[PDB]
Amino acid sequence: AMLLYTKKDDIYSDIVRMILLIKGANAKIVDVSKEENSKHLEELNIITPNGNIPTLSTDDFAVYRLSVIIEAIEDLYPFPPMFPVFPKQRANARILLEYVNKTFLQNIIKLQSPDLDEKQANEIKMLMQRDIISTYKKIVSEREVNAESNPDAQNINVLTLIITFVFYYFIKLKISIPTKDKNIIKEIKELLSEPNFIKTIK
Amino acid sequence: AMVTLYTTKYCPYSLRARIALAEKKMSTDIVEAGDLEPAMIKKITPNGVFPVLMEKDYSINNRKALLIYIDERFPAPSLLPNVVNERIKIRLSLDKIDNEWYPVLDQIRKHRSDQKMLESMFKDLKESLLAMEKAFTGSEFFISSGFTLADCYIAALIICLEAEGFIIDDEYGAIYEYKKRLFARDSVKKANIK
Ligand code: PRO
Repeated sequence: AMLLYTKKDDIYSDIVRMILLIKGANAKIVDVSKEENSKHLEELNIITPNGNIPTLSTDDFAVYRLSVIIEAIEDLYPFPPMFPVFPKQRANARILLEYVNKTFLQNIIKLQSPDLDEKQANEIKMLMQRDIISTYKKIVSEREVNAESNPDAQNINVLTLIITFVFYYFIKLKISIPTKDKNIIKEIKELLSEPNFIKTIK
Repeated sequence: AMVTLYTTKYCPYSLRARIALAEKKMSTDIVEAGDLEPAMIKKITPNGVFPVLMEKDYSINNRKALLIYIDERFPAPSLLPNVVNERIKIRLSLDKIDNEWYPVLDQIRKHRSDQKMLESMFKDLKESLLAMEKAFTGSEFFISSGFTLADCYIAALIICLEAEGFIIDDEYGAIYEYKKRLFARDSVKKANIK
């Protein structure tokens, strides 16, 4: 009964599709940008205020903001756990997720606007390059903290997942990752080579 | 005594945190900032953001994460619905209240010196409430069987809107009854006295 409204080359859509894939869920993915699914596009603007993409809809609800969708998916599919196990770590994961969304995710979306000035697009790219490596190191540290608190547990580190798509769209948008650290480069290549990620980008 | 919440007067994020902590019956004690020195204030929260909940060496002041942390740190009684589908809609409502309704309070505070701009802001806020009067019919609390975090968000928003001069009275219907029910509750009115 679960439906996911999707747009091609939308980084939010690709994140959610990889999350639904890991939780073993089976939702109907509807690329709303395609003309064949235009009947679903009409349905989307009815159940959402702005035809929000992406949107997770069932017979009971329709939710559309990334933090809400991730929280909702965690309620519908408890396995494997989405967030860390302890409340301070879970709160830290939500604060960091709010930051990654504000500085990277919705700026990746802004760069897909067609009426952007050259200087405007370059400032958006340069500002993300400025913080990408620093952000990646916080995510690795916060992931090593949670592994220390629970070695037996195996949760899907959602921030490591989201940062994989930041790197993927960095590559898609020809934005260079500013680091000569051969270890960081080794890890980014390994992030992009996770089988669940490869299956998501077809 | 174990946990401490540092608050600011007339702050809805501080009010909704006191309502939530009271609903938890936690042994935390409230400490009103402003009564403390900048040497202490700059040590409680480095960026001077209130409210601040701290215990041991942890300290959280993130606005969108505080009450969710409160409900998970002190689990009983739960402040989210038990049914999955109701809880998903409450989470979306919380995001809509923080992003689309709290800024209305923020702009009313910033331009409260301009009377003419204030009268129009109060007028648009009345029309917004009266439009969704149907959503407040047939439920003791906000679209749920029991008291949730949304009722905490809304209570602190009404308390602060009341202080700014915006009153919810007889004319709002089911909204007004919900407000009367909301303020009848012990945790809300314990934080509403001033
Ligand atoms: O920030 C968010 O979560 C929403 C998702 C789509 C674009 N903005």
